[PDB]
Amino acid sequence: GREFGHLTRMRHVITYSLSPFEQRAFPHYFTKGIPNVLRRTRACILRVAPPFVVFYLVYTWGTQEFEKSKRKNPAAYEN
Amino acid sequence: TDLELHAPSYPWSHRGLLSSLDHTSIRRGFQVYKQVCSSCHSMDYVAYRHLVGVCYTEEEAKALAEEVEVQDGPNEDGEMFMRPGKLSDYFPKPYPNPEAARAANNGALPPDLSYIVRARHGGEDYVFSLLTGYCEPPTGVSLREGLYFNPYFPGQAIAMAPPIYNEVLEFDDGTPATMSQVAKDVCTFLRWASEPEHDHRKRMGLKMLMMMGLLLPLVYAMKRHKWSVLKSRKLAYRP
Amino acid sequence: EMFMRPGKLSDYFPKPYPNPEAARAANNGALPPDLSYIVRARHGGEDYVFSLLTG
Amino acid sequence: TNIRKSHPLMKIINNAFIDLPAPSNISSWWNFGSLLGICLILQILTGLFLAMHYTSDTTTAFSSVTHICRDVNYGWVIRYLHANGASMFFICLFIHVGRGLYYGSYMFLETWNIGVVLLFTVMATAFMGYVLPWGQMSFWGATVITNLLSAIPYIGTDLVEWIWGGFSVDKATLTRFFAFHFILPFIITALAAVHLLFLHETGSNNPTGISSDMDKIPFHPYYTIKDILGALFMMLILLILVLFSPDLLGDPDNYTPANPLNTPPHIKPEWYFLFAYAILRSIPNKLGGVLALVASILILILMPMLHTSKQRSMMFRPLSQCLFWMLVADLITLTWIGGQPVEHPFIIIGQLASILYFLIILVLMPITSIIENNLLKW
Amino acid sequence: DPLTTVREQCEQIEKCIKARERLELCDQRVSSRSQTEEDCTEELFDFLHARDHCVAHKLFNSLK
Ligand code: HEC
Ligand code: HEM
Ligand code: HEM
Repeated sequence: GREFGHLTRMRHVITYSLSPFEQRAFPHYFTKGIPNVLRRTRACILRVAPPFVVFYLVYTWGTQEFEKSKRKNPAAYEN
Repeated sequence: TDLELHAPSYPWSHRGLLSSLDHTSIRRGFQVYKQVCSSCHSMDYVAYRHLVGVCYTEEEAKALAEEVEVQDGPNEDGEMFMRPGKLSDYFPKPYPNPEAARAANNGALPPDLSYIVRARHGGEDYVFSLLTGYCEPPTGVSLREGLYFNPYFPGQAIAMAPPIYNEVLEFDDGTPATMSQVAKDVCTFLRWASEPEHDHRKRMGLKMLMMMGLLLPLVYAMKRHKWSVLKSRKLAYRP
Repeated sequence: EMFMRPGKLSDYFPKPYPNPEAARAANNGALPPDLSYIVRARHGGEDYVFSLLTG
Repeated sequence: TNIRKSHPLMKIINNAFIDLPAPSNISSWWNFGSLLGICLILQILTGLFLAMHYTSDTTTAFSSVTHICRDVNYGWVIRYLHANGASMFFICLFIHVGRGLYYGSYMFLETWNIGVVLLFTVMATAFMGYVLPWGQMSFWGATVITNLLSAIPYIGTDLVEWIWGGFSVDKATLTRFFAFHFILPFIITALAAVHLLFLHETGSNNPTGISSDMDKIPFHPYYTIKDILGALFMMLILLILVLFSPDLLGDPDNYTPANPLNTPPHIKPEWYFLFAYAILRSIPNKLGGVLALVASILILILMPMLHTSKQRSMMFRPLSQCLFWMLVADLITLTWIGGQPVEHPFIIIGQLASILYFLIILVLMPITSIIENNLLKW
Repeated sequence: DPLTTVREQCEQIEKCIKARERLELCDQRVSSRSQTEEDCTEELFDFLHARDHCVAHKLFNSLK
């Protein structure tokens, strides 16, 4: 009982629009795609990376240390 | 609490994405398997019908099964009688049962080589290494009387009395039979036996990309049409 | 293998011939009917067999 | 007159798909859930052409799959689609869930609670029928999981033997596990038909967190095409994985036919459980350990009422966005731990993840949502 | 026969020679005593890796 007749109430506003057949669908895709990514990646490259960055360190530390005490046990296997 | 020897990599002739199988190596590996090594494993899942499209021609193929005659099943007036053999039958087993196999070869069963390739961490490369790099045992290490030193084994020793070396066989095609070449032909045969759908796979995997890779750039365009009604509106306010 | 065992609780009613095809050899080419369902597989029933015997 | 609005069958589908008010900013992320539906119809369909052939004979089971992946037309394709098309149905789940912990999507109490049940049912069918290819990994994981539920002080002795039909895996077990696969599946589909009944009557969401009844566009021509486009994009990756490198996501230890005479050396399940198996063995005390294993799918119903912010979604909450990315990295280190033998730091380190999956969303997230309420005066 | 030749040629590199000196030094250590913990379990692996790394490249080329 919440179809397109009865919802919120609004007043004094206006909007315009064309058709699709009187326009082209590629307005400078090449020369506007790159700047958007350039401006937005900077903002959230800092918000997804640093949490993930402290796993590379612990993983490499553990891997190389275990490799030592598996491939180089005869170092401390003193005769 | 010990080490292991991870096999290297080789530029195998079938290693690519869009490559194939040399269909002359498998043919020559079949004789190697039969004459040299075909005693210690079962090869049960591979019948005599599976080589006609790979290695031999049919009238060339029937004469192989005839030589090895096997017991047949019970029937009236001559149950369990000998018979020449037919195409369908599976590769004749060497041994009666688990107990005789254990007794004859130091209580350790010999694995049946039908999934021996897929079930090894590594694969065809590890198989090629294990059959070349044997070495004499080091100093100060004890070993069993029936055990022979091998550095590719987790136990570093296995009951495999070396079965492969130079000029144990004769390649009928006119090839100077060196240990490396025969081992290579054997490995190329064995992987194919472990998974024959290689050659019929990489072709539909190619007639999938070309067809899709041009229909999908269509759907995009019909999309753009529809969503291009709504990205062109202006929205002003006047109280 | 192919040796003989005394037999235990599990084992089934021993079958006479090596194969049923031996039956036509000795019994004039008339394979004897099995006797597990002979009761239910007949009009009559357990009174058809009885009337067969004394007849 | 208008047949689309007076027929008894087409009122139902016009009101449900063709003509429902929908927002207009929805992120692609609102995309994935439909994909799951595509997966659901494909796992059922491909999975009946295996129970046609398979034989619940304890010394006939393993050779069955071995003859199907050789013997019949195109069976090598279908086996692998069934083994790989659920490595991805489990891909979908972690995205459709994690988003609802970004765009405040739990305030739908009714929708949210008929969820977790489905999570439990789907997660259990795969284990319940990855033990009947009948191989060593299948038997030797079955034994290990079985011996835990038997550590209940008075529960354990009796329940364990009812599923075996004896003392150990025989003809009496494979038969009733193959009983299980058939029925969990059909039952699950009906819970999915009810998830959506709730959805009608609140409408969808939008990635800002503000009710927009002002500007709702239809769900014909727009959502219909966007959906079809992305869906015919899941069939690129699925088929490239299966028909180029199938053997990549598995293990080479369901090939030696099942025996009690061997025992696998480095047993470990497939990737997508090793998370709810790394808590388990991380701690001593078997009776307790089973309890900490299910603390997790029920940690979730406890998180609609720990909410302590004034706004919905993280888009306008730049300080909480830090804590949401130390949750997923936690679940990635915790999956690197599990499938690997026990050494010196593995025990100490896997431990931290177990301590933290709980300290992040039990203490921290309800106490760090006020430090910022105090900053915008609500 | 090609393989023995190529193994000979691939022995002369720095890795293999510095591995062989280590191996024979360890064997000099071990041969003097009998209860010692040392076999050739470790340096021999170094020798094999040093050989095989280089051997694996040019071997398949020398085929007919
Ligand atoms: C001397 C008889 C004999 C010959 C000839 C023989 N094998 Fe074996 N092989 C055995 C026995 C016995 C074992 C079991 C070793 C054990 O488990 O102790 C075995 C085991 C193996 C293994 C080890 C499998 C594993 O799990 O490590 C491989 C590999 C193998 N054989 C390959 C071959 C191939 C290929 C051939 C043909 C070129 C061959 N052998 C010829 C007797 C033989
Ligand atoms: C949510 C739905 C389902 C999931 C997630 C699922 C999962 C699985 C998995 C992972 C396997 C392992 C197969 C292998 O490793 O080779 C399997 C096997 C099997 N499933 Fe399903 N399954 C589902 C539905 C069904 C249904 C509905 C049926 C029958 C009505 C079914 C019948 C079978 C059979 C017979 C096998 C064994 C065949 C074989 O191993 O090749 N499954 N299932
Ligand atoms: C077989 C399992 C599942 C299926 C088929 C499924 C399917 C769906 C579908 C079709 C939607 C609506 C379409 C959309 O929002 O994109 C949806 C929404 C939702 N689902 Fe599920 N789901 C499943 C499991 C789960 C699980 C495990 C949860 C865990 C909480 C969950 C929670 C939700 C929530 C909160 C929404 C609301 C989406 C919104 O923000 O509007 N579902 N699901």
